[PDB]
Amino acid sequence: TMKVINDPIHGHIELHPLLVRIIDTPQFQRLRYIKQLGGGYYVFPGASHNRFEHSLGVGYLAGCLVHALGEKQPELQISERDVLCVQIAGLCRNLGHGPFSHMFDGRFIPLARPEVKWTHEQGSVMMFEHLINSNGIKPVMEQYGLIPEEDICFIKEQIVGPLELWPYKGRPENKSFLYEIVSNKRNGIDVDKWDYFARDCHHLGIQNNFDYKRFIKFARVCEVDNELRICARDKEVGNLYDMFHTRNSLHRRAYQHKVGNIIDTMITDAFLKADDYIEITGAGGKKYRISTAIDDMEAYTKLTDNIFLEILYSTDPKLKDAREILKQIEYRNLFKYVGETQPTGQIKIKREDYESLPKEVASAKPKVLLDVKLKAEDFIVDVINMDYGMQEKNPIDHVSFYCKTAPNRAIRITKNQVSQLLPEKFAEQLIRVYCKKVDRKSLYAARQYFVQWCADRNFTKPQDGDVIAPLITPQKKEWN
Amino acid sequence: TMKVINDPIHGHIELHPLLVRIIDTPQFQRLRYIKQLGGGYYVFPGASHNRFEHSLGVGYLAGCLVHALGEKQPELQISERDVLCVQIAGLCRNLGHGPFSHMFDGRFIPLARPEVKWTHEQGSVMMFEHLINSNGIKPVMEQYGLIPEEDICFIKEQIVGPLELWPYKGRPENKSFLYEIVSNKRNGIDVDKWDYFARDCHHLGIQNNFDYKRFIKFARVCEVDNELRICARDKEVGNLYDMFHTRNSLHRRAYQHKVGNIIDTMITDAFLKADDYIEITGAGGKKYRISTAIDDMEAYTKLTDNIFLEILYSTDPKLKDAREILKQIEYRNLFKYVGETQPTGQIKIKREDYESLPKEVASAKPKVLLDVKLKAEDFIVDVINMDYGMQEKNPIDHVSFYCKTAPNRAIRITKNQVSQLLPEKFAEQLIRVYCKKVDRKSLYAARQYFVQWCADRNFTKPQDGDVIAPLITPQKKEWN
Amino acid sequence: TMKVINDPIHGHIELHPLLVRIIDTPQFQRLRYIKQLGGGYYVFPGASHNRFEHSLGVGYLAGCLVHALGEKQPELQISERDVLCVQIAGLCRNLGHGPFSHMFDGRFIPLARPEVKWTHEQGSVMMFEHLINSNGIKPVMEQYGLIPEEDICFIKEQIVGPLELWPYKGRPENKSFLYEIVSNKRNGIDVDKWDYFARDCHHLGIQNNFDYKRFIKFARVCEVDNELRICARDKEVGNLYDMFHTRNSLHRRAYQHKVGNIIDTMITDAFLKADDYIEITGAGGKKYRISTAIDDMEAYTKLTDNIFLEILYSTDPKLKDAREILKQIEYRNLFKYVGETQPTGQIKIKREDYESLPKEVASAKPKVLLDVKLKAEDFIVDVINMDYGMQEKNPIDHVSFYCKTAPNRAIRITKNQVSQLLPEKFAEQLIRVYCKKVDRKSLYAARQYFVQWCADRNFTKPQDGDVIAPLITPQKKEWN
Amino acid sequence: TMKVINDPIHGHIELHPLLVRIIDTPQFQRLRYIKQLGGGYYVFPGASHNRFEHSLGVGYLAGCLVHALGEKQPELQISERDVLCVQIAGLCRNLGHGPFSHMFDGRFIPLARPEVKWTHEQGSVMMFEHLINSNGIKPVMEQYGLIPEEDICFIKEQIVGPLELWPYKGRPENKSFLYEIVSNKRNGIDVDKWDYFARDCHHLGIQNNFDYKRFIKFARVCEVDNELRICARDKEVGNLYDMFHTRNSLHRRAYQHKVGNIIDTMITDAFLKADDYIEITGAGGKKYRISTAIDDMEAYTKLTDNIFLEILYSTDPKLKDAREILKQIEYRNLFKYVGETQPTGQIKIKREDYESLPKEVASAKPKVLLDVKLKAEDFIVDVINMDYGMQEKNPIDHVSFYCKTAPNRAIRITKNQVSQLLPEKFAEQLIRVYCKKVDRKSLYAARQYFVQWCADRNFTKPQDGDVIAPLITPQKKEWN
Ligand SMILES: Nc1ncnc2c1ncn2[C@H]1C[C@H](O)[C@@H](COP(=O)(O)OP(=O)(O)OP(=O)(O)O)O1
Ligand SMILES: Nc1ncnc2c1ncn2[C@H]1C[C@H](O)[C@@H](COP(=O)(O)OP(=O)(O)OP(=O)(O)O)O1
Ligand SMILES: Nc1ncnc2c1ncn2[C@H]1C[C@H](O)[C@@H](COP(=O)(O)OP(=O)(O)OP(=O)(O)O)O1
Ligand SMILES: Nc1ncnc2c1ncn2[C@H]1C[C@H](O)[C@@H](COP(=O)(O)OP(=O)(O)OP(=O)(O)O)O1
Ligand SMILES: [Mg+2]
Ligand SMILES: [Mg+2]
Repeated sequence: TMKVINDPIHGHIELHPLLVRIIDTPQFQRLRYIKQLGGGYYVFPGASHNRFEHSLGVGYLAGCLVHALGEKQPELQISERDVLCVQIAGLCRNLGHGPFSHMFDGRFIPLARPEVKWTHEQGSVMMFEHLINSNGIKPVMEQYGLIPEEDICFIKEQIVGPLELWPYKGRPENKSFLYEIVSNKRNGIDVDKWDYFARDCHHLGIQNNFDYKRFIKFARVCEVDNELRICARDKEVGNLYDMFHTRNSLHRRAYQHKVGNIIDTMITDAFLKADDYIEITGAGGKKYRISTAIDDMEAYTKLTDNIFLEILYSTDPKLKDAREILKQIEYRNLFKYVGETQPTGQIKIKREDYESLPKEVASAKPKVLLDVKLKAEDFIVDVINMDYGMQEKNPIDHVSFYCKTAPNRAIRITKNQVSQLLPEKFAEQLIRVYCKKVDRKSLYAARQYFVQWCADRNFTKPQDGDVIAPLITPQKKEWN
Repeated sequence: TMKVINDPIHGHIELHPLLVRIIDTPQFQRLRYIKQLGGGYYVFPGASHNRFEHSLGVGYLAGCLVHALGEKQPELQISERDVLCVQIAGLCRNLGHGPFSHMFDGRFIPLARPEVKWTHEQGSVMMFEHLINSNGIKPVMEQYGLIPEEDICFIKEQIVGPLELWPYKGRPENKSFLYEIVSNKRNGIDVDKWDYFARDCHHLGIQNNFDYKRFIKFARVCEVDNELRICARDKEVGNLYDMFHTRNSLHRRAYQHKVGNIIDTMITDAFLKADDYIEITGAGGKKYRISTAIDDMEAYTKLTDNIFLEILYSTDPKLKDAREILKQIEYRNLFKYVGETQPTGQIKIKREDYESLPKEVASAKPKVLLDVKLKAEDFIVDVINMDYGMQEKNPIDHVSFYCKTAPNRAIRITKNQVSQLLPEKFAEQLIRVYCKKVDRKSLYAARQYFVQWCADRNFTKPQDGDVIAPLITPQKKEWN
Repeated sequence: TMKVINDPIHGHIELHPLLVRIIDTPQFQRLRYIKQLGGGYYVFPGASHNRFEHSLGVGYLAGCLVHALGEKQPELQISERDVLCVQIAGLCRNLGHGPFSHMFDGRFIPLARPEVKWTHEQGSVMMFEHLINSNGIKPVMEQYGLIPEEDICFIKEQIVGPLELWPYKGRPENKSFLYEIVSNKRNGIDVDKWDYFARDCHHLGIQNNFDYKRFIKFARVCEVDNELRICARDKEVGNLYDMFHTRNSLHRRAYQHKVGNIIDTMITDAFLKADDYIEITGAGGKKYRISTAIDDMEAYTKLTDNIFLEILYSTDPKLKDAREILKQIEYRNLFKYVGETQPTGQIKIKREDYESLPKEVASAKPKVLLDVKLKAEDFIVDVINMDYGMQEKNPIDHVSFYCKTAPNRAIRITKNQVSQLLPEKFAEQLIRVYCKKVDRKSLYAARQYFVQWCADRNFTKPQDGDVIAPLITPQKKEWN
Repeated sequence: TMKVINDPIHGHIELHPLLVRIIDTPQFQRLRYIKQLGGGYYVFPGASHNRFEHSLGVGYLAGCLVHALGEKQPELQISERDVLCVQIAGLCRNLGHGPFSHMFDGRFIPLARPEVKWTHEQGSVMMFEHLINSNGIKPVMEQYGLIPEEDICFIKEQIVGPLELWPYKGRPENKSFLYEIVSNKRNGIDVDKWDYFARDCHHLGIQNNFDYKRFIKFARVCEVDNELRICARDKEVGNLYDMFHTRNSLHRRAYQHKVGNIIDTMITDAFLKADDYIEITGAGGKKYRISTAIDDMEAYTKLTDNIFLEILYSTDPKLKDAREILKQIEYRNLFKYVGETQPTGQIKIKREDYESLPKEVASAKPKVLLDVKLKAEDFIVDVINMDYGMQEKNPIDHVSFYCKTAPNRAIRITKNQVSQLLPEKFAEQLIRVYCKKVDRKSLYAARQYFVQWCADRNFTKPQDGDVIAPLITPQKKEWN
C-alpha cells in the first residue's frame, strides 16, 4: 500500500501504490540523472536538482488541486480514477527531457536534426507508452479501477494536447477542467510552474513571489462557453500577473544567465562533435546516436547527463575535439560574453536568420585601431525570446474569474481593470554576443564589432557601451 | 561593552555600547508598542511585529552597508564616527511614528488637525532631540569620539533631509554617499526598505523578491557631478526594478488591503470621537490630546497602540461612541467594502477633493429599485496613491551604475536599455468605496451608487461590476 | 460561509463559519493583547507574537490530525461534529492566559493570592463558558449539528481533563483518542506543542527539530486496554525523544532565559505594587483588582498586557513604586544575575521553600574582604524545574506504538530499545540567583555569597565560579 | 580579481582570485559528480547535492571564523596569508572523497583492498598535491604573498593532522588555534560540520538545531597549556551539546537510514563485481581498477558517481552480475530490512567479527514452523557505531570556555555543571539485519532467526519483536 516521500519543498507526500509502481521503473528513475537547470549548475551551485524530484512535486500538486476541487464541488463527480489519472500525468510530463533538460530540445536537437520537429513533450508521451508496456502497468491500472483505453489517452492528452469541436477523447466537455491542471495549453497556468518556482528558488537561493497553495484554495470550476473550466477568484488577478513577472525574473536571473547559456552552448558544441562517435544501444541491440536516441525509447532511457562525463573521460582520439571543449569548461576558459542588446520597435528576428548573425557582426566595420581582425566563426550570437508564455499575447486575457457575490458566474478581466503599472508588451528579444577568442585584444576588438553592429542595425545601446567602445557610441545621436 | 541581539531576519546583530544606551531609553522603547503594519494585524495575524524590531534591523543594515563600503574602499576614509552616526540615524528614523504607524500621520492627524502639516519624519527628529537631551547622551557620544554639534545635525539630516549649493551641513560633498544609506531622498533605495521587505514578508507569510545582501556586495562609491555617490553594478539594474515591483506588490496585497485599510479607518474614527476626552500628561504636568501630543515629545512618548485599549476598556460614557466603534471591530461588524475603481487617462485627484467624494457618490442617481436611500455620511472613500516612490518619476533614472571593466566610472541606464516588459507609468490611483451601513439592502444600494458614480465620472469598470450592478453596467458602451 | 486566514507558519488555513463566530468575540480577540512569551520579547525582539495567532494554529492542527485519522480509518466513524469539537478545544485552550502568559499564573497569582489555586487551564474553561453564553453561540452550534449539552462538556474535558474507570462524560471510550489531540494528559504529545515549536522558532530566530506533519501522517488509532488510543509508528520513537529534547532546548535558550525571567520578575513586582490601586470593572459594574479579575470573566476579558502600559503611563503617585520599576526596565537597569547552580544527587526543593532561599544566601559567610554587607531582601532566587513534562517520568513510556507488519496491534517501547545516548534522568532543577543592588561592589559581594552558599549546600560549581570567586572555589575539594 | 558565488545556504560568498584558480581545476570540479549523501538520494530525493557545493561552504565558513578572530583580536596578528591558507584547507578537505562519498571509503575499499589502510582524508592530501602541481598554482600562491614550502605543509596538516612536543611544522604554537578551524582533531567542532548540518537539512527537508553564526560571534582565542586555542563563551555549552545531539539525529534519520544503507550496500556489491573489468586510465596511459585508482591521482580524478551509470548502461556480459544488481535498485527490489537491535551492557563488537555475523544469525534455531531454511549468504548484517565523534569520550570535556567577567581566562566545564538530562554514554552500536530473500515466507523466517539470535546473544528486544516473532519473545523473561 501507500508510500510517503519527504520533499524539502512540499514536506511529506503520500504516494498511491499505483504511482509507486510507475515511479519504480527505469524510465522514470532515469530522471534522477538529468539536471533540472542544465548548465545553470555551473553558475548556481545550489542547483544540483534533477527532474526526478521536480516530477514528484508536480504529481503531488496535481493531486492537491484535483482533490480540492472535488471537496469544494461534489457535483463535479470527480472520481478517484480521475484523481490518479491527473497525478500520473503530473508525474510523467517530464519523462521526455534529455541531457541538461532544455539544452537538449532547445539547442542540441534543433542543430543536430534540424529537419525533425521535437519537443520534450512529444518524448514524454513516447517514454510513457514505453514505460507502461515495458512494465506491465496496465494490469495494475485495472486493479485500481482505471480503464487503460480511455485513461492512457486522457493522460497523454493532458501532457501533449489533442493527439489529432471538442478535440479531446480521454474525457468529455464536462470534465474539461481536468485538462487545465498539469499542462494548461490555454494560458500556461498549471502546477508544473508552481513546483519549479518553489523548487528552483529554494536551490538557486532566490525567493519565489507566487503562492500556489493560496491559488488552489480559491480555485473553482464554472461554466464558460459550454465548457467547465477552472476559474480564479477575481481579486487574485494581481497574483497571476505576479506569477508571470516571477517567471520572467527567474529567466532573467537564472535560466538565461549569460554564462549559464554559454556553458549550455559549449556543451551542445561538444555533443555535436561527439554525435558521430557515441553509440547507445536501443531495442534488439540496435545502435543509435545521441541525436537519434529520440527514435527508440529503450535507447533514450539510457541517454542522460552521464553522456557529458562519458565524453570528458574518453581516451578515443575520435572524441578529442569534443573532449577538449569540456576540458575548457573545467578550467573555466569559457567563450567570453561581449554584450547584450535588443531590437528596436517592431523589429523581430526569426530562427532562420540565427545562423547569419555571427556573419553580420564580423561584417561591421568600426572606425577604430585593431590589432586582430575577427571572423564569423569567432562569434556566437544567442537570441532569446522572453515572453509571458504566449508570445505577444497576455495570458490573463485567457483566464476566467469568479466573484464572491456570484461564485458560479464566470467573468473576464482586462488589463486596465487591474493596473496601469503593468507592462504594455508581453514579448521581447534579447541578443547576446560572445567571442570564442578569449585574449585581451580579441575581446577588445569583439566589443567594437558588437557595438558597431548595434549601431548599424539600430539596436538598443548596450548598457556599458560608453565604457567598452567610447569611440563608437558617439556616432549614434540617439545614444547620446 | 557591546551587545548581541538575536533577530529572526538578520540573525545575531552586534550593538555598540553607545547604540545600546540610545536604545535603552523610554523614547526608543516606546516603539515596542507600535505595530509596524497597524490594522494589518487584524487581517494578517502573523503581522504582530512592532516598529522596535524593525528599527534594530534598519540600524544593523545601515551598519552593514557603511562597513562594506569602508572595506571595499579605504580611500573613502570612513571613520568609526561615520559608522555610528549612520547606525544611529538608522535606529532612529522610526522614532516619530504614532499609534498604528501610518494610520496616525496618514489618516488621523490630517483629519483631526487639518491646519497643521506633520509627518513621522518630522517627529522622529523631535523625538530624537528629546531622547538625547532627556538622557544625557551627548557626554556618551563625546566619550566614543563623536562631535555632537556636527553629528547630531548629520543624523537629523539623514532622517529628514536638509534642515533649511551643497545643502547639507553635517558632512561635506566627499561623504555625500552617507546620506544615501538610511533615507535616500534621491531615489528611495535605502536600508529601511530592505529591512521591511524581509521582515514584513517573514511575518505576513508572503515571499520577498529582493536580495539586499547581494546589493550590498555590489555597491561601490563613484564620482557623479562632483558628488561621491553610491553606485550599483550595471547588471543589477533588473534587481532594482524588481525591488520596486516587490514594494508595489506588498502594498497591493498587504499595506493597502481593503479590509486592513477599513480597520485603520474605524480606528481613526474612534480616535476622533475620543480626542476630546483623552488627556495625556506632557512636560511640566501640562495636558494634551491625542491630536496635540505631537507638540510635546514628553507626551508623545506615552502615545502608543495602548490608546486603542484605553478606549476599548473605558467605562466613561463620554467615550461610549469611540468605544462602540472598537467593539464593532472585535465582533467583526466592519464597514463594508463596496468596490474599487481607478481614474481614466490623465485624471488625477488631489487631497483637497477627498472630503467631497462621499458626497458625489451619494449624488449619483442609478436607475434601479431602492429600498433605502443613502447619505454622504454613510460612505467612506479611500484614495490610494500607488507609485514607485517618486510620484510619476522612475527612480531608476535617478540611479548611478558602474561597469566591471571601469569600476570607478559612473553611468546611467534608461528603461529601454533594460526591458520592454517594464511598466510605462510609475504612478496611479486606486479608489475604494465602503459603506457604513452594513445590512443586505444598504449594501445592495451602495453598489448601485458606486457603479453609477464610476460611470458618471468615466472611471474604470469595477471588476465585479456586471455581477453587483447588472442593471447599471449596460448603459456604458465602453464597458459592454 | 468559510474563511481563509494566512498564517506564516501553516499557510492558508480554512475556518468553518462556526469557528469564525467563536473567534470574532471579545473573549477570543483578547488574546491579541497577550504575548505568547511574556518577558521574552524584551530579550528576543522577534517574539512579538501573541496567543491569538498561536490559538489559530492549534485549532488548525487539531483539525488536521482528526481529519487525517478519519481519512485513514473510516471505521472510527469520526463525524464533522467531532471534528469541530476538537478544533474548538484547540482554538480555546489558551483562552485563560493572563498578562504576559505564564508570568501571570506562574509568578503573579501564586504570590498575590497564595491561598487560591489557579491555572490558565481553569481559566480557559471559565472564559469559554463565558464566551458561549455572552455571545449566543449555542444556537449556532445547534445550527451546524452540535449538541451543546454533550459537546460543551467534551470541549471542556479536552482542555482541562475530567470535571470530577472511564472518567469522561463528553465522549465514550471508543472515541478515547479524541482526548489525546489538543491537550494530552497521558504524555503531553499534542498539537499545542507542535504549533508553539514552529511558531516560537520562526519568531525567536531559532530552528525547530520536530516534524509534526510527519507525525500526523504516521498516526493510527489502536486498541490499548479497551481504549482506542492514538498510536505512533514504532520507528518514529526517536523523533518523539527529539521532540522533548527540542522542548527542553527551547526552555533553556528562551523560555527560561535568565534575563527574560528577571524581567518577568520585575513585571510581577510592579503588578504587586499596583494591585491595590488598579480597578477593573466586572459584571454589573462591580470592581476587581488585577489579582481578583480571575473571579469574574467579564473583568478578566479586559485584563491583558495593556495593564503594563496603564501602569507605566500613569501619573497617580499611588502607583509611583510600580511605575518606577517598569521605568528601570525601560532604562535597562535590571536586577543583576549572579549565577546558576543545581542541587546535587537526590536533593529536591519544594515551592514553599522558595521564600527562605534569599535568607540562606545572605547567611553564607565567605572568607573574603567585603565593602558592603548584603541582606535577604537584596537577593532574588529563581528555582526552575526542567523536565520532559512529567516530572521524573519518561513520557515515551506512556506512548503506544504500532508496527508496519501488524498495524492494529499496539505495543510499548522502552528506553533501552531505542538508545543508550538518551538521558538517564528526565527532571532537574536550576537555581538562579540575582541581586537587586546593581553597583560594582554589591555585585562583587553577591558573587561571594552565592558561590559560598553553593559550597555550603554542596550544590554544583557555577560555570564561572573560578573567575567570579577565585578565593572561594579552592576550599571545595571536588571543585578544584 | 575576486568572484561572488550565490549559495542557497550562505548567500553571496566572495572568493579571492587564488581560490578561484584552485577551484577551476579538474581535480576540484570533480567534486560536482559526487553526491554528498551517496545512496541517501534514493531515499531523500531532496538530497541531490554534491561535495562541490559543500566544499565552497566549508571554505567560506573557515574564512568567516578566521576573519572574526582577527577582527576581535588584532594581537593575534592573523595575516591575509593565514586567512587564505585556512580557506584553502576548507575548500580542499573533501578533495579525496570517492563515488557516493562515505560508501567508498566506508564500505567498498575496506572490502576490495582489505590490506590497505585508506581514508578520504589521506586522499584529500594527495589530490591536493596533485592539483597544485598539475596546475602551476605555486606561482600564483607566491604572487599573493604565500610561502609554498611552509604553507602547503600547513594546509595539509589542517586536513590530515601532523605528517609524522609541538608536532606541527606549518605554523607555531602561537597560531595553534588555526588548526582547530577546518578539521578539529581535538573535539570535532569545526566548520565542516557546520556547513553540512545546514546544507543537509535544507536538502533533506529536516531542520537544523545548531547556530554556527552565533558560535562564531562568541568565539575567542585564549591561552591553554601554553597553546593559543579557540574558546567558546561558557553559556554556549548547551548549544554545543545540542550540536552533537543534532549530528546524532541526522545520522539516525538520514545518514544511516536503513534503506539508504542497504542501497549503499547493493551499490558496493555491484562495484565489487565490476572491479575486475572496469579500467581507468591513469598517469602515462597506465590502467587501474576502481579499487586501485586511489594509487594514482590522475586516475582518481576520473573516478566519480559516473561509474554507477557506466555499469548500469554497459552491454558487456562480463558486467552482467554487477549490472543486474543496479537494475534491482531501479525496480526497487531491494534486500529487505528484518530489524534492528543493540548489544547489552558492556558488549562491544569489533570489525574482525563482522564477517561472522550472518553465520551466527543463520545458526540460530528458533522453535517455530519453517517452510524455508535460510543460509548465511542470505543475511546481511550492518553494524553501526554511533558516537559523539570520539568513541566513548565526551568531546565537551575537550572544549575550552571563557567567561564574560574574565574573557582571557580559559576554563573547563563538566557535564554535571550543565545538566542531568544529558546522556550518560556517548557511544553505542546498532545492528541491522537484512535478508536477501525477499518473498513472504523467507522474510517470515528471517524474522524468527533474527529475534532468536537476539535472544541467544542477550541483545535488546527489537521494537516490533512481539509482533514479528510472537512465539520467540516469550522465552526471554527480561523481554516479557
Ligand atoms: N525522521 C525523519 N524525518 C524526516 N524525514 C524522514 C525521517 N525518516 C525518513 N524520512 C524520509 C526519507 C524518505 O523520503 C521518507 C520515508 O522514510 P521512512 O519513513 O523511513 O520509510 P521506510 O520505507 O524506510 O519505512 P517503512 O517502509 O519501514 O515504513 O521520509
Ligand atoms: N541559545 C541561543 N540561541 C539563539 N539565540 C539566543 C540563545 N540565547 C540567547 N539568544 C538570543 C536572545 C538575545 O536576543 C540575544 C542575547 O542573549 P544572550 O546571549 O543570552 O545575552 P545575555 O545578555 O543574556 O548574556 P550575557 O549578558 O551574560 O552576555 O541572543
Ligand atoms: N496576495 C496575497 N498573498 C498572500 N496572502 C494574502 C494575499 N492577500 C490576502 N492575503 C491574506 C490576508 C488574510 O489573512 C487572508 C484572507 O484575505 P482575503 O483573501 O483578501 O480575504 P477577504 O475577506 O479580504 O476577501 P473576500 O472576503 O473578498 O473573499 O489572506
Ligand atoms: N539576480 C540574482 N540574484 C541572486 N543571485 C544571482 C543573481 N544573478 C546571479 N546570481 C548568482 C549566480 C552566481 O552563482 C553568482 C555570480 O553572479 P553573476 O553576477 O552572475 O557573476 P558573473 O560572473 O556572471 O558577473 P560578471 O562576471 O559580469 O562580474 O551570483
Ligand atoms: Mg548581557
Ligand atoms: Mg564573471
